[PDB]
Amino acid sequence: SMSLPPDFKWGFATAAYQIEGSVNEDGRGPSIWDTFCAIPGKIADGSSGAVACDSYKRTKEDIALLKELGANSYRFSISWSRIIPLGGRNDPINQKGIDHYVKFVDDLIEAGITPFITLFHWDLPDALDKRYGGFLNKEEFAADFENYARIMFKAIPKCKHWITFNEPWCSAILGYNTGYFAPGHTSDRSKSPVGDSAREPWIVGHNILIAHARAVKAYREDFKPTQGGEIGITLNGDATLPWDPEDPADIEACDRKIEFAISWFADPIYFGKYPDSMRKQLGDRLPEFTPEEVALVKGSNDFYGMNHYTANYIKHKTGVPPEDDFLGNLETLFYNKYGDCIGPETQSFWLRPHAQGFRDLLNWLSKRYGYPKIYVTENGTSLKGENDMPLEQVLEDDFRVKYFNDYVRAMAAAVAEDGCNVRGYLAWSLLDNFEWAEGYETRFGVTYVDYANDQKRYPKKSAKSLKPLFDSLIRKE
Ligand SMILES: OC[C@H]1O[C@@H](O)[C@H](O)[C@@H](O)[C@@H]1O
Repeated sequence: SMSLPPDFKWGFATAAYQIEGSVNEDGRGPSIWDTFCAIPGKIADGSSGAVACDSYKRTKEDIALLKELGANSYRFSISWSRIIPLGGRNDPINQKGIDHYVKFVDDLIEAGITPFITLFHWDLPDALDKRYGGFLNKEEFAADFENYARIMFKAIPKCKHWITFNEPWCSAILGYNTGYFAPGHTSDRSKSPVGDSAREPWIVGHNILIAHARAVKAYREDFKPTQGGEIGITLNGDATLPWDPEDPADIEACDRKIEFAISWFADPIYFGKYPDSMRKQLGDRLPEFTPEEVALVKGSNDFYGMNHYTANYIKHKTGVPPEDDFLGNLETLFYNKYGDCIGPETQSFWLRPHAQGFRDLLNWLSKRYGYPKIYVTENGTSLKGENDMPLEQVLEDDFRVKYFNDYVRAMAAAVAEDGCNVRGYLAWSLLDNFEWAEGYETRFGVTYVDYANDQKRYPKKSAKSLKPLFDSLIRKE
């Protein structure tokens, strides 16, 4: 029923912009998020990644925290603009930036912690966006990304777990359909002077796939022979249930939703084509790969990186969807035809807990993609009103304890009962941190960070719950 293999990797996850602070220190150049946060109205509490958890200066304390919690693994990202402040292949490299991360990894390894390193977690160097529209220029972006990646592969050979992109769905849809995330492109001219919500998202997804696959080929050809290790992309995606369990169109739409959200990226990576359902709806707004691109992209995951948070009921729509539609001509809802609920609210409008969906989606993905090795690179939750609670109540985060309990056991059943090859689980997040367009109000941390008192760390009940939870699941031999 529930049991995990002895080598199982587990720990916590973070991202550079969300935690590091020191946004102008040691040569770092601006990212598209530094710029986006300077624009009134884009961040709900008017804040930015300035200061954040001050983790750039507190690596030693953060490592000691990981060790105190029992983690054997830690996922973090590299700020590209600390490595190449302007980002490009002909721009000057910042050795201080490199040395910071090389040392960090030496120190993690010395503490007995396996590093999982994300190259790109949304913080595109601003200059690349300004020069050529960043992801919108296929050849320029792929060349600059591959160059950046090779610098990191060469400098950090002790890392054996590399992630290219985090959640390209976010970068494409939220960055170029709705403008909710940097760089804020949308057709809506009351929010952005540039963008085309019907066309730019699909170009952005396409070109990220190309860049990913170049970085993977570089890793496999020039580094893996002598350094070993593995590389893949991390995709997010939520589970689906039919709004009307008797309606075959809703049942079909549960698959279609997942195809538009995840298979957009995974079908190219495993099969060398986009989902037929996407081709049908988007037609020539969805780019086509050339034969050379198909060969490059197909087979470009050593493992499947999975981020997962929630589930939705799916209600099919009829007729022709608007050109700005990205869901696949359907509606997502938290209540079904019979008034059944996904789960209670959290601080995030889009997140309700549903552990069964995690198990369901693990199965769906494993079946569609031939049982790849899966690392769960993010899973966790916010808690409604957490930012307003007194300390004693914040630390007693029973709701979050429960989220991890149910989601981790659901995953363990996916493994031991359903045969899914999950080999790691990284809790989002080690620390309360900057939650993008929501600012600091939305807390995902297993560790409370007191921003008013020098970002002092207090482990919550959840933080201490994970080690005994995994002790109950991971086989000794
Ligand atoms: O309507 C788009 C919404 O979709 C959700 O799944 C995203 O995570 C939100 O961050 C976003 O604003």
